[PDB]
Amino acid sequence: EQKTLHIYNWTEYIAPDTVANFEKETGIKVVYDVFDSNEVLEGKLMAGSTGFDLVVPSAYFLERQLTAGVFQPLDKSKLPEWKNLDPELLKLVAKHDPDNKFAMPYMWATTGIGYNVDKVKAVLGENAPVDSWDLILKPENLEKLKSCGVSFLDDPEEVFATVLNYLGKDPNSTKADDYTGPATDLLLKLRPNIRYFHSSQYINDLANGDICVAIGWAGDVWQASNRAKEAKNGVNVSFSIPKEGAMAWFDVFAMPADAKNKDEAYQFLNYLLRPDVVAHISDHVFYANANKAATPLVSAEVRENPGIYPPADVRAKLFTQKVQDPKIDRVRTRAWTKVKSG
Ligand SMILES: [Cl-]
Repeated sequence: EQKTLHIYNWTEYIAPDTVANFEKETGIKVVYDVFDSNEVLEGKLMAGSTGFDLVVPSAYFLERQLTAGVFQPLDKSKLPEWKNLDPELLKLVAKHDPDNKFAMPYMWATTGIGYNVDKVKAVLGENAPVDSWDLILKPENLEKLKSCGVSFLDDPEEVFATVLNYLGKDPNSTKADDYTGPATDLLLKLRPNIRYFHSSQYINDLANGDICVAIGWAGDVWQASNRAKEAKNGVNVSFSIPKEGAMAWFDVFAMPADAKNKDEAYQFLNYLLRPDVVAHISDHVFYANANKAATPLVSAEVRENPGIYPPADVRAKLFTQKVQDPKIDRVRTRAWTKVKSG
């Protein structure tokens, strides 16, 4: 009569005592495993027989697998606190997961600009355009910021979509020439001023003062900012969702089709739906959760931060990723190699 539950989630994406609290309440043995690379997660899910009862993919990946039999539909009768989830956010996630059949939204954020407040102002002045992609996508600005250090993500899907939106095009353009032409043109003009393309080095580099501007995931940047504060190192890190808009994305809990410990998994999911549980997570990880009942319980410093919980005018400028034809996938990979070579 041992009860067990196997979970696979991102690093830095739960509160330190969430699992311990759940174990004390339920008597379930939780085996909590972490990944730091989306490629690692998706490769395991596609191979199957992962041994996980719960996993945390992107809503975008879930869309790609809706007919592949990777996941199983969630039994809402075992999730009595489902009503706490924000219907407005559920509708957006339903673009990827019709009728919210497979996924329980967990946390969500944007891809924006993380930056060192003091260094940016030293280089570009007090009126530096921190509210705009101009800060890092105007070559004249990036040339000045080069010495204090510029990082881009190593993700052509996010970066091309960001550049296309900045150029006034469909962020999800289906036209190959938009990628190989104007988007690559701008990226090649910026390239000489970019120190590196990497998925995670920018977090600690922002916190320690080694880079001054980065394309980054909001909550990871806010984590860096908090780490700098705790270190009492004088580094002031902030984050901007720029005025031209930005990519929004949603991390979700889902259940592999071969999950064994289904009752325990639903217990954990409904535990996450308790307002104080997920509010406590957001307090620790600096990400907005999808639970509207939880918002008033989140610490004021987090819920009042419009780069974590953006208001309606900002949300209306955000775009989400669409699935492309594989021809466009290959275009993006080829063009990204060209960009990075310079
Ligand atoms: Cl997503």
